[PDB]
Amino acid sequence: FNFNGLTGTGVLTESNKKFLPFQQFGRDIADTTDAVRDPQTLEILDITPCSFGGVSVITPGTNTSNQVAVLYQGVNCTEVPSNVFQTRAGCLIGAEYVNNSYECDIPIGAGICASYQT
Amino acid sequence: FNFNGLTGTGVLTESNKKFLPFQQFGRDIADTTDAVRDPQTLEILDITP
Amino acid sequence: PPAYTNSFTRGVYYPDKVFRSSVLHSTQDLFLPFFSNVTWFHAIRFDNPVLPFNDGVYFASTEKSNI
Amino acid sequence: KFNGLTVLPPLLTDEMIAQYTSALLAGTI
Amino acid sequence: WTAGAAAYYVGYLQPRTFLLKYNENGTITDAVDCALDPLSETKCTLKSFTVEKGIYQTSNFRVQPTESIVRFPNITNLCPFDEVFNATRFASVYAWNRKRISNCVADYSVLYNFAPFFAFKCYGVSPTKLNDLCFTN
Amino acid sequence: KQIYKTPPIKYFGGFNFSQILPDPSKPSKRSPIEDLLFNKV
Amino acid sequence: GKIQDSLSALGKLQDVVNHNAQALNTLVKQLSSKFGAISSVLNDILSRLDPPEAEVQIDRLITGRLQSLQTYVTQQLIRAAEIRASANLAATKM
Amino acid sequence: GKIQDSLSALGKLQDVVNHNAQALNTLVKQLSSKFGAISSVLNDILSRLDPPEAEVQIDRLITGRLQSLQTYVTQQLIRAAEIRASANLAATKM
Amino acid sequence: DCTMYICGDSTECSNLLLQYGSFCTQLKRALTGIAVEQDKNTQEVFAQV
Ligand SMILES: *[C@@H]1O[C@H](CO)[C@@H](O[C@@H]2O[C@H](CO)[C@@H](O)[C@H](O)[C@H]2NC(C)=O)[C@H](O)[C@H]1NC(C)=O
Ligand SMILES: *[C@@H]1O[C@H](CO)[C@@H](O[C@@H]2O[C@H](CO)[C@@H](O)[C@H](O)[C@H]2NC(C)=O)[C@H](O)[C@H]1NC(C)=O
Ligand SMILES: *[C@@H]1O[C@H](CO)[C@@H](O[C@@H]2O[C@H](CO)[C@@H](O)[C@H](O)[C@H]2NC(C)=O)[C@H](O)[C@H]1NC(C)=O
Ligand SMILES: *[C@@H]1O[C@H](CO)[C@@H](O[C@@H]2O[C@H](CO)[C@@H](O)[C@H](O)[C@H]2NC(C)=O)[C@H](O)[C@H]1NC(C)=O
Ligand SMILES: *[C@@H]1O[C@H](CO)[C@@H](O)[C@H](O)[C@H]1NC(C)=O
Ligand SMILES: *[C@@H]1O[C@H](CO)[C@@H](O)[C@H](O)[C@H]1NC(C)=O
Ligand SMILES: *[C@@H]1O[C@H](CO)[C@@H](O)[C@H](O)[C@H]1NC(C)=O
Ligand SMILES: *[C@@H]1O[C@H](CO)[C@@H](O)[C@H](O)[C@H]1NC(C)=O
Ligand SMILES: *[C@@H]1O[C@H](CO)[C@@H](O)[C@H](O)[C@H]1NC(C)=O
Repeated sequence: FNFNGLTGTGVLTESNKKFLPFQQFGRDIADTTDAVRDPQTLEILDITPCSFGGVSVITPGTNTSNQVAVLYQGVNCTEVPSNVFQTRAGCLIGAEYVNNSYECDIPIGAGICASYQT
Repeated sequence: FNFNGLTGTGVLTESNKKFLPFQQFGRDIADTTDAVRDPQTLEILDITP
Repeated sequence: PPAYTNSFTRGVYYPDKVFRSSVLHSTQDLFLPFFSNVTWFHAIRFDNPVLPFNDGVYFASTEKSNI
Repeated sequence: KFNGLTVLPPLLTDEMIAQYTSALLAGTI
Repeated sequence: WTAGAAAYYVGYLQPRTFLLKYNENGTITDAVDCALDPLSETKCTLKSFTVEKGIYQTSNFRVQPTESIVRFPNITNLCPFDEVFNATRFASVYAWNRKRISNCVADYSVLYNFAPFFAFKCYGVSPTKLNDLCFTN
Repeated sequence: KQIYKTPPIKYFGGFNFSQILPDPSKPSKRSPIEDLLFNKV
Repeated sequence: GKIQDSLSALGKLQDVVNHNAQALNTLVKQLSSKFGAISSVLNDILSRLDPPEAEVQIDRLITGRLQSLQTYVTQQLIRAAEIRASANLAATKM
Repeated sequence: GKIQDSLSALGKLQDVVNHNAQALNTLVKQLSSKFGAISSVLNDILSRLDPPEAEVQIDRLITGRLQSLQTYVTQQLIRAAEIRASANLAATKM
Repeated sequence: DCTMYICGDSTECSNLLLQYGSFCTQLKRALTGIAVEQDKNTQEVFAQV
């Protein structure tokens, strides 16, 4: 998007902020633009960030297997692009979540683990 | 010494490495030149500090 | 009509004229990507096309004659 | 969240820590 | 006229990161493409060929701008640049002519169609990227 | 302060400490377990 | 029973939260520092300036922000040694 | 007697070796960086450039590599405090 | 994220950042090193049963 000079990237959504007739855009704490006013229609729109985070690969070692599962940290499983499991720590893909319990093997975070169980 | 562009200092000694006919010089782990091939005589020489 | 072929691990070339011993070196250059779709032309009736270049060309051929 | 900054979750939840503490209490008493 | 049976395979090179493995004699025996799936990307991140068990914070990610809008000014006249570029008489340098430009749509196509241009030096901008910025005054 | 030595007999009421005392048949005079410890790093 | 009255103290736990929050708030704020650059935002420069000129500008903004990351990581290592020494004391008392 | 079987563990000792080897391998590799200069070799600069401009290019490389040494020495001091704390624990147990 | 903190979205920047040696990767590694120890700290205090 570009709003009369403001160049950026993000998702545009209906806002609930109220600008003073002379203001064009707003910024949040830490001084980053978080709302704009459309020059043509004069409506206030929020700008939310395009999802991100690190990507890590979980591997048992090529001398055990070549399978792998991937956890996208605090990414919803609907905004990533079998076994898909949503946890409070992110989106876990490639492992099935069970209700049993074993000893930690490969820590995944927040109480969850994984291993090459048959 | 200067070996066709490679500028440096050191002692030249007979090597026991084998370069592939298209390679001029070699580097060691940590990315430093450790062997060259003499452009004129085509012999591989180690460079020690 | 086109006809494709999976190139598994092909077109890996020596990036520079530097000898290296038992060393895993990480380079970044123009390479043909792994497990890709190369195009399998015949040109034999006689129809050879004028192809683009765009960044290099990997060109394989299997011919016992000299054509 | 910020411009490339992220906070990772702990491996142990606070429920699991509470279970270690109750085990120490039950063992001792 | 008459030929045999030709066949050739054509593929195109792309800018990629590889991890090549040179053995003792300086030959390449194996390579890993650091953008294929996930285990070869992990092996190229670690700079190793053996990956022990655990999460390996490999790459990163971030969805991509789908389309692209451009809400701009309303329209307006044109701010006539030919008032300042085609006046019959220019004032001398001790009392130099000044003009403020009001709001308009500023086509710089004109102002290019004038002369062989002995000097054309922008400083805070570049003339190839002049038709996208929007200055206030 | 001082460098202590064990007596030649080396028989302490049964307890057998040969795996932690030096091996006289070695140039280094390490113990059997110390030889493993320097072979892993 | 009197222990609850003394609670309804934990300043040592709030200080850990504060120190990290302050380093993350400072790290983000250091991006609005021209550091000696026409603009303090990247795209503007890399999009209102040629391709060989913007070089100098962005090169000026990279060294400054790279120094910011070195400051941040060095302090996290020094501060993590202090919480580690505290965790060792807590484990020993346990 | 079972102790040998469990050995034939020492990862804490290998980590000390690894951390120093990695800092020495990185310190050397940081010499092949241009830091935004025309070249990365202080002789090649002169060979293809006049002094007035060569002093600037060499000063950039000097600043970059001097920053490398400051990073190296700061980390050795922070890491030496950790091995010192470990040596104090080992002496106390002794 | 070293690349997203410094450059930020821009792609002309990424080729320039690759100049500054590995100053970037070292940073990431140190930060993650502070990540593995923080979970071990907790296990040593509480997981004694
Ligand atoms: C920009 O110009 C347009 C006309 O080209 C103005 O347009 C109309 O806006 C009203 C208000 O929403 C609509 O009800 C009409 O349907 C629009 N006309 C057409 C033909 O679609 C617009 O208001 C101007 N905006 C500004 C900021 O100047
Ligand atoms: C470059 O020219 C020199 C000429 O001196 C070559 O050196 C001679 O090579 C022959 C062939 O092996 C030897 O028999 C002579 O003894 C060499 N001369 C001396 C003085 O030693 C040299 O081989 C040439 N290099 C290449 C790559 O062609
Ligand atoms: C600059 O001014 C001159 C005259 O003021 C313009 O010349 C006129 O051009 C139109 C169309 O080409 C003709 O119909 C007139 O007869 C011309 N006038 C004269 C006196 O010759 C010229 O077009 C202007 N240039 C620009 C770029 O605005
Ligand atoms: C102390 O223990 C060692 C073994 O750890 C004994 O030495 C072994 O004795 C057996 C017979 O009991 C022999 O078969 C082995 O060859 C011996 N090993 C070596 C390295 O010599 C030793 O005899 C024990 N000492 C006493 C006093 O019982
Ligand atoms: C690794 O592979 C070797 C054979 O090459 C095998 O002997 C060994 O058990 C393997 N290690 C593991 C952990 O599977
Ligand atoms: C992901 O989005 C769906 C709605 O599309 C929602 O139901 C779900 O709770 C979300 N998951 C998380 C972890 O927020
Ligand atoms: C695990 O148990 C919960 C109830 O505690 C249940 O809702 C859930 O479906 C169970 N999960 C599976 C995979 O069976
Ligand atoms: C090659 O082509 C086939 C069919 O056109 C397609 O299914 C396959 O995904 C292609 N390979 C790649 C690597 O895209
Ligand atoms: C290539 O390496 C092998 C060992 O892998 C060795 O036996 C052989 O002699 C080498 N070839 C040359 C020409 O040195």
